[PDB]
Amino acid sequence: REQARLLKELADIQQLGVSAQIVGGDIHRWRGFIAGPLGTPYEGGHFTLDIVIPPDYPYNPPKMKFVTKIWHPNISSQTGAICLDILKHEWSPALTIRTALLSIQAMLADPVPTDPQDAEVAKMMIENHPLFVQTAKLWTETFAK
Amino acid sequence: EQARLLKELADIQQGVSAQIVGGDIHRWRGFIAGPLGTPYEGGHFTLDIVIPPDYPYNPPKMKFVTKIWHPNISSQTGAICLDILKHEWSPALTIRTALLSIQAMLADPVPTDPQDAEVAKMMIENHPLFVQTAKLWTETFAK
Repeated sequence: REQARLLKELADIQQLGVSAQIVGGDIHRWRGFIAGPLGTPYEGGHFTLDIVIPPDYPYNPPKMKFVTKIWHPNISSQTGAICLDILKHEWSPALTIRTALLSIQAMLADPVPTDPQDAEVAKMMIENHPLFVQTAKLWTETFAK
Repeated sequence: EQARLLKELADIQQGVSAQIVGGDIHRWRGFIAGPLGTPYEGGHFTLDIVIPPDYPYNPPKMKFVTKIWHPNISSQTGAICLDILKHEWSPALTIRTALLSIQAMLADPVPTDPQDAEVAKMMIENHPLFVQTAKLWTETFAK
């Protein structure tokens, strides 16, 4: 019943940007894939996420982090860690892993210096925004391509 | 706040639909087609939608205006009790997804946790009477 939900999520993700695979035969461990949105420094990039689905999913949210190196104020440049409202206080069992991936993809299209996971990336984006964009595009070409 | 509702309303209009009732953008009329292969097939159901001051943090309130015979909807008042509109609400959901969820509930009634005891009793003990009745009410109120 827990497995049935996770399998159908996987199927709908494929039937529908974003995608996902299970890892090592475990339906509680997935890899997410997200395309850099068009008109961002991430355009043309392909970003891999690690997805740990907790035992009491869907009541508890999945844990997601970037595996692919990315330069973004809301993603740790060092560890890939993120802090998304939808994976936190805005989570509900009515949502899906897909809506989380889409929401991460939207976050790539709308960087927020103001409330950041990476201090240094945020610092640069304030001091020198055109450099931030140059860095993000080079990181995309280098690590996501 | 207004911009969120105006965007949701547009997207909905661009199955299920809604429209503003008069001039209050916090009050909508919702519309749901009865699903195929169910007693509600061919029906058009109207809902009342009250969007509270503090939406999207507080869920919409919804009830059926159209009379309907369904164990999870009051036959008398049209009251519903949908998880998505309660403990499963999130600002990341939309009014459209609540409409879609209510539509799903039409395709899959749950007599074992009911909103109408009289309807759930009939569904349990006299299922063909339930289907017959639910279809008669679709024909009477929803067509």
